[PDB]
Amino acid sequence: CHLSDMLQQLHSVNASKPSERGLVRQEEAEDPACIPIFWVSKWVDYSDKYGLGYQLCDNSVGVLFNDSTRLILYNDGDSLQYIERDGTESYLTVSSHPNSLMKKITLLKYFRNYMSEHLLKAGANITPREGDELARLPYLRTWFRTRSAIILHLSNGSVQINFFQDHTKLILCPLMAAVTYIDEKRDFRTYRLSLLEEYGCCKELASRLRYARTMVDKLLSSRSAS
Amino acid sequence: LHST
Repeated sequence: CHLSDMLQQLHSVNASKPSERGLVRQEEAEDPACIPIFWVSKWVDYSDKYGLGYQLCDNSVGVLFNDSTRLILYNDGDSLQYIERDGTESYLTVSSHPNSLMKKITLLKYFRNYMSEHLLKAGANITPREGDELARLPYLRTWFRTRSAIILHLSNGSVQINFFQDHTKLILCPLMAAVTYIDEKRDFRTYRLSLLEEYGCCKELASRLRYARTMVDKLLSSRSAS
Repeated sequence: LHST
């Protein structure tokens, strides 16, 4: 799918060695038109038992259960989307659901309740955009963690990388061919990758883009499915 | 085990 494009885009920028030029003009590479629509604002790793719960920046919630199924609660607080292993989607609500989804919906509720009361919203300083709140939300396609980061791949092709130690974050989009970098002060800049090639960037962002490439490679080498 |  789009991961192949993302890998192209990252290799291209990394190959240009953006931090090794005479004058870095990183600001020239910012493009506000590329600001992402969605990113993960909160997450809870309960995967030893149930799965990975997350909140998107639009206050919608989702769970990727250990059996590779998914529940998405829209930000209206009732509308539900269930995704089976093969990707089959069905629509329903918390108030009206098959009894068969009782347990999973209860789990969703607990995740929702927890991320409603606890934790800071990543990207809180970026504008809530007026849009169709029921327009199809992306869901968490897959995820994994390393010692250094959690890697989140969304069904809209975006890859998010949150670094544990310094709390910096990347939001990569292969459609916009852009990266959003959230730094240690929670400053939020969105860059077109091709312009990072043109103008370069600081060594800190350059290092993270190198890591990002490695992570996308992992996603590609383990995409599996049936 | 969870975000910030």
